[PDB]
Amino acid sequence: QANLMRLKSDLFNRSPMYPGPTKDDPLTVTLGFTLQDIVKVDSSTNEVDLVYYEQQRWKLNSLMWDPNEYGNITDFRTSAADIWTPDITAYSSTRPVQVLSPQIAVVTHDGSVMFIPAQRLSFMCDPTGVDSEEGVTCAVKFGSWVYSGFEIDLKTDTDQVDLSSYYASSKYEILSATQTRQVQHYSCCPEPYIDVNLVVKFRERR
Amino acid sequence: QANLMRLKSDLFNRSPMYPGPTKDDPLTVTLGFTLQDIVKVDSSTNEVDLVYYEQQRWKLNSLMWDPNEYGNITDFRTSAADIWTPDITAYSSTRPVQVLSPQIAVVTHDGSVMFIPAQRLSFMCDPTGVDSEEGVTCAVKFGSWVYSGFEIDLKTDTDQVDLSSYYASSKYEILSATQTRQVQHYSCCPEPYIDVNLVVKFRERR
Amino acid sequence: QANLMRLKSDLFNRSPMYPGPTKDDPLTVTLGFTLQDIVKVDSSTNEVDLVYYEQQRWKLNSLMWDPNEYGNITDFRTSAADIWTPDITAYSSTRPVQVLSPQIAVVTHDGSVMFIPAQRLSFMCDPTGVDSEEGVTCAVKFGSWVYSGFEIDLKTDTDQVDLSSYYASSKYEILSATQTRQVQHYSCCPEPYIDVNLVVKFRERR
Amino acid sequence: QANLMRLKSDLFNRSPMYPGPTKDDPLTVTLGFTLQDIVKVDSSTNEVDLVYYEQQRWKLNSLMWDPNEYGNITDFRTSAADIWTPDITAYSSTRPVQVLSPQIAVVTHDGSVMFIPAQRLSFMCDPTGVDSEEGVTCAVKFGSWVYSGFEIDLKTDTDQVDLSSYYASSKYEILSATQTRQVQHYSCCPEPYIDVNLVVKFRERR
Amino acid sequence: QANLMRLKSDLFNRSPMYPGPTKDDPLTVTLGFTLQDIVKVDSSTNEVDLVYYEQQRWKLNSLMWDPNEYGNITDFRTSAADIWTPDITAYSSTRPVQVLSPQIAVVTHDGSVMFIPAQRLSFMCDPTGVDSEEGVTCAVKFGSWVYSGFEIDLKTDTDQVDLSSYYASSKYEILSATQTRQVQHYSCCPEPYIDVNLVVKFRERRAGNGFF
Ligand SMILES: *[C@@H]1O[C@H](CO)[C@@H](O)[C@H](O)[C@H]1NC(C)=O
Ligand SMILES: *[C@@H]1O[C@H](CO)[C@@H](O)[C@H](O)[C@H]1NC(C)=O
Ligand SMILES: *[C@@H]1O[C@H](CO)[C@@H](O)[C@H](O)[C@H]1NC(C)=O
Ligand SMILES: *[C@@H]1O[C@H](CO)[C@@H](O)[C@H](O)[C@H]1NC(C)=O
Ligand SMILES: *[C@@H]1O[C@H](CO)[C@@H](O)[C@H](O)[C@H]1NC(C)=O
Ligand SMILES: CN1CCC[C@H]1c1cccnc1
Ligand SMILES: CN1CCC[C@H]1c1cccnc1
Ligand SMILES: CN1CCC[C@H]1c1cccnc1
Ligand SMILES: CN1CCC[C@H]1c1cccnc1
Ligand SMILES: CN1CCC[C@H]1c1cccnc1
Repeated sequence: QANLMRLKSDLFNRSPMYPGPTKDDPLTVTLGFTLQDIVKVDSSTNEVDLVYYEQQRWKLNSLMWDPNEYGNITDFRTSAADIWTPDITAYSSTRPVQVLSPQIAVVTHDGSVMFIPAQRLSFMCDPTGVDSEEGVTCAVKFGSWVYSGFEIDLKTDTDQVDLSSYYASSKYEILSATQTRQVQHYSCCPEPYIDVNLVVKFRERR
Repeated sequence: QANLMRLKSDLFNRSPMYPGPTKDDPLTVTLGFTLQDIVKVDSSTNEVDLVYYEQQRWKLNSLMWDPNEYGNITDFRTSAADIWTPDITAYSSTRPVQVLSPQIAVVTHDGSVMFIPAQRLSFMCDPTGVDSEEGVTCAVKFGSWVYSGFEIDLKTDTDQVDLSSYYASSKYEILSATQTRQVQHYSCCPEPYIDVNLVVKFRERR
Repeated sequence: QANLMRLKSDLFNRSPMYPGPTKDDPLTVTLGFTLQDIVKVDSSTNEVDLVYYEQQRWKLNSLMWDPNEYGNITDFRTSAADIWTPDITAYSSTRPVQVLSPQIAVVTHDGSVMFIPAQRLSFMCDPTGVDSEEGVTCAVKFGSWVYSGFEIDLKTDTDQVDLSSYYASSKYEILSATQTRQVQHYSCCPEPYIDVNLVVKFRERR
Repeated sequence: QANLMRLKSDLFNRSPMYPGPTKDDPLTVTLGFTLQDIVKVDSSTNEVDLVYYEQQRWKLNSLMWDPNEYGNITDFRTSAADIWTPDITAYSSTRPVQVLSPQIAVVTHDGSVMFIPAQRLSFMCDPTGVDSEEGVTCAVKFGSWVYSGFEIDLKTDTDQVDLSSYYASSKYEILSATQTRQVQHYSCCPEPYIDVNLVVKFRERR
Repeated sequence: QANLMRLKSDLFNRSPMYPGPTKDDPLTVTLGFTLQDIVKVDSSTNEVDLVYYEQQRWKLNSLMWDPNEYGNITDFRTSAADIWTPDITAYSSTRPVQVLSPQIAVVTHDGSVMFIPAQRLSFMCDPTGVDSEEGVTCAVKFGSWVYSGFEIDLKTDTDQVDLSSYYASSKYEILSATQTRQVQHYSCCPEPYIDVNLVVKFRERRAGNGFF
């Protein structure tokens, strides 16, 4: 307990908080999705509800320490409010995202952070034809709302969404699910913004 | 990180917070809407639900800095709680607005701020006839709740609402969408209040 | 900005906050309602939903200043959390009131405050007969929850509810709407409590 | 204002906050219910919704003062966050309780506190037969969640629930309503725990 | 009041807060469920809603005191925000858990804590066949979201869920309910994570219907 308390005090109580990335100190966030359930479709509003968890990974020099100086501590858990976290946002949500897991991240001695929020999302999706053999395809982009590609870049480790925890008795079966880096431009701003496009093809289970 | 931390400390930790505009130091806020979806209509209550984002821009002398003195930083992202923001309010809402994006603004060295909240709004609108060829027209005014035209003026850069991100598979198609500065008077107060009137004509998609 | 910052610091950062009215220092709050919409009726639960705004006015000696000493500032806007506000409560609500406007008040140099919260209220009301020519009458009392008439008195400037912003395409039309001071007694307490009784007669629009 | 400010500063800013009752310093809380409305019954889930207010009374030596020393102040209103309040909990709720009144208590010079929260509660209740002459009976226990009878005792002043403000046009009429102290054990804990059992018999209004 | 105020000040205002368990100082949390009601089933979304309370118990050396030095105080109630609490999470929830009881724990002089949150949970469960005699079986895992088995272990005192407070007029009757420690692995992480698997068999309360 003593060494960890000392480590946390040194990382968090001495300097001002990390002010986020800049054009001079850009950051790459690795994203990956684990899809748990397509919980419902609303054919009267063209909204669909997903439950998933989103693995986020990034690295900051300001979170580095030498384990020798702190009783061989190589990592620790801490409230996400203690650290900067990326503002990864769904671009076609129709309701605020609901948080289904504790807001706690794991920080490692090399300055790397792992944060894996479980979420329920309602997003824009037309489910007409979901009861057919061909099913339907829907898509939602996830990216920083406020940081361009000059401050936050994104990547995935694989373009295949993890389906190994998908609910076996869901009303919907997944035909395919991919997660792919894209570049986009917006009216507000001349700079490219980066997103990961989650594309899910599904149909009613036989 | 170092120069930005120094800049933020200088802008925010030395003076009291900006106390908002006054008759002596008035402020002009530029508004623009990007309409993403008419998500639903409730013909039993005459309420309609929109998802959009609202670009807000204003300029304060108290947020100016010389980039030379701060490692050539020309802008930065910061929590909207760190700065004053205008109290732009829908005048015919029937529920609290739901926030769909992070509360983070971009501040630029000339003292200009850009803040772009994504919102879901339920407002007063009679959808009778939406299933016809002619469709229906609805309107909602956005403006300061508490500041008259002597403290906050509004403008738009264009009268045309941005429809380039409108959801292509929405239940409703947009026939027209405009955003227009207006002056209004209220029983409480002799002074003019300024709003931007969002006027949307829509119908059920064919 | 400078003079206002100085004024706010002098009013709020020197003394403890105003502790509310007392039997020795009683307060009169002026109330007035502006009815915007009867949004829905639920005939299965006898609940009706109103959207309105409630103009509240009171005066404190502790909020007085001389404009000469503060750059001719005669009024200012400030967060309602900076000041004491009266605990005006609907007596037959069935849900928490939903807040539809920013929590910001206007303070004037004579010590007077104006605070105008927009609200959506569900309250107890039997709508049986609303679809007839005669319509139905409903009523809800607004008053302090915790302060008797010895600490908070209420008045209205007029007994006529302001209907000039009533939604023209509402499902319901207003036949009459009055706001009237009353005295009431409760089992807990021997002292009179004051309320303003909002009485609305309405029917389904032709 | 001056004397009250001084009294509040002396009661609240000098000592640490009251840490709650103990086996050495136990407390008796007096409870009483005022039933306003049975708002709805859900026969598909066996949940019923009540609106009531709950009068709570207790006495602390640490809230005593001599009125002579404080300009003859015999009582005052204060935010419930300034004081300890008992953790009175419904034992068969199905949703979080909704708060319908301001969180403000009245403290009197003898150290007694009166706090009267208005609440909407959904609780477990089978309404089958409510449309008959005999009606149905339902019950819910209210008590401390965490303090045994050695720290918190409860009493009522009467076993009759106050029905004098019951909504006259409710869908349901009340045949009887009682509030009765009970002692229980729970598997977690060896000590007796005290509750007040609210028993309501009702039927659909003729 | 005086001795307790002194005890709380000594436990909470002198050191930094307990930073949670570590591989060097692991912690075992005991869990047990008391099922109060299956409030509803949604056959169109395969979601079911439970109301229960979850007894959590753990022990920290940093919460120990000598009762002799504090007026013979052997335990006290305190806000759960004053102490570290384990991040026990349902693994197949479809909505945020709703809290139905005050967030207050009981701390005892040996450093043991008891915290018993009442909760309403919506979780993934197919109720097809609930209206039959055999009923349906559903399951939900509860465990730390972020701590592996090297930092947080779990146990139960019994594998039988407490059903003695189950609502007698519920729409659903419980046939059986068990709570069992399990080990699981996740894609993110090589380390084992521990959960307690809550398995409930239930059916509609129907006529005065027999269990065969
Ligand atoms: C940490 O690692 C060093 C180097 O191997 C070892 O000698 C020491 O015993 C360890 N210290 C602790 C506190 O585990
Ligand atoms: C700012 O720009 C100048 C060149 O235009 C460069 O020499 C200087 O090093 C820059 N400052 C920093 C901190 O990078
Ligand atoms: C206040 O009003 C007086 C009288 O007109 C004027 O001379 C003075 O300049 C004003 N003060 C400021 C700070 O504008
Ligand atoms: C309090 O009451 C005493 C007794 O009559 C009186 O003499 C004193 O002036 C009072 N003080 C105030 C502030 O009312
Ligand atoms: C504490 O315990 C001792 C031993 O039983 C007893 O004599 C004393 O009165 C107790 N109470 C205190 C210290 O308040
Ligand atoms: C890329 N974002 C999404 C839409 C607007 C844009 C943006 C840019 C800067 C600050 N806020 C929002
Ligand atoms: C312009 N607002 C709209 C209606 C009330 C008015 C207002 C004015 C001052 C303070 N609050 C609200
Ligand atoms: C006037 N209110 C309505 C009924 C209870 C009463 C009251 C009085 C004092 C403190 N809280 C509530
Ligand atoms: C008396 N309560 C009701 C059920 C559990 C119990 C309890 C006791 C101590 C801390 N939390 C809950
Ligand atoms: C065991 N957890 C649940 C799924 C991912 C994993 C995890 C690990 C670290 C931080 N958050 C979540």
